[PDB]
Amino acid sequence: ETIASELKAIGKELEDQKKEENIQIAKIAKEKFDFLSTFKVGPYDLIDEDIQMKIKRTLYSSLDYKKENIEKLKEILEILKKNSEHYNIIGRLIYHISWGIQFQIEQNLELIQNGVENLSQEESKSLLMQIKSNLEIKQRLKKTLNETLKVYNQNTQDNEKILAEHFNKYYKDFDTLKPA
Amino acid sequence: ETIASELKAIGKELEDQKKEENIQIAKIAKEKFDFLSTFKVGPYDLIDEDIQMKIKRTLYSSLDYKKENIEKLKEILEILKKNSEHYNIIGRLIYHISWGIQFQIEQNLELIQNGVENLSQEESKSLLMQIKSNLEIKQRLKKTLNETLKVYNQNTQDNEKILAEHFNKYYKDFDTLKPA
Repeated sequence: ETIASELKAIGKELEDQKKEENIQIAKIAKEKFDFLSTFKVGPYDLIDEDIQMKIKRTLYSSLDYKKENIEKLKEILEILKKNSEHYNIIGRLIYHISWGIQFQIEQNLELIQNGVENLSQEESKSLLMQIKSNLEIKQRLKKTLNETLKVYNQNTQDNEKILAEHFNKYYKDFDTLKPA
Repeated sequence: ETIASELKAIGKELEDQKKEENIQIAKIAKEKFDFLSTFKVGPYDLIDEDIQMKIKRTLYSSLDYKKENIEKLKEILEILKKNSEHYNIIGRLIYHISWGIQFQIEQNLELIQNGVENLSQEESKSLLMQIKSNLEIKQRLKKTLNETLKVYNQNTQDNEKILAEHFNKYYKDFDTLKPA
């Protein structure tokens, strides 16, 4: 106390975030653009529903459950998936970060659900700090995926510009063609 | 004579080219990757079978009837089609150049089929020159589409490189994320 009051309030906050994401994720599954349900890094990779749920929670939250952004992320991952050298860095985002955050959050929610009374003044202090660090990461990631989408959108746009300048250079007439 | 011998020979050559392209085009329609059959520049554009045939002859010849290249051209045109500002330059390639070449070739084949005897020494000289100029253009274009495909392949490759360096920069760990 009053860390016990702070913890119960931040626990209720996290449980609300979880309830709204459960609803928002359910609609994406019906609207049939839940790519993470079928997403494999390698080819012969097995998919666990519980692990995927946590990944969906992180990735669809950071993209504000927007179909446009969710599809664009699918496209980005599909591009990198082509080269087996990118398999590790995809896993860093999908597992270590996206699943990792939710895994820590579940553990933190459980300590609150178990009872804040069963925790010492030092344990209570650390739990509040940990929750705040995880919530900060959940935002850090959101701001990173935004930059990722900006990088992908910029490249798409640049490709159109380059193709257009090439077309205007060479296809103006018969005389603008490359020599035989 | 012997321009009459040269013309009858170059006419037979053009008729063989036409016969082999007719076969090669027929197989593309069976293997269901003949995008030009359904290709519109604008949205409400009407498609003429005879005009399209000539476009198919030029474009599928230049790409050596390769499915990979034919699909890549479809992708390039689809990208530029998004902006109405690129509608004119697409038409320069599709109609003025691709249909235009075949239209001139048909006229040249007809003058040979009509009879080289019904042509003066000056008309015979000009027809041979014209045929050679058109055959040179058919090569000029082939060497341009090759560069077009190289530009598109380079852009695709550059996009993979950029996305990879972005991923390794920001998704290495939790600490490599963008701070708030």
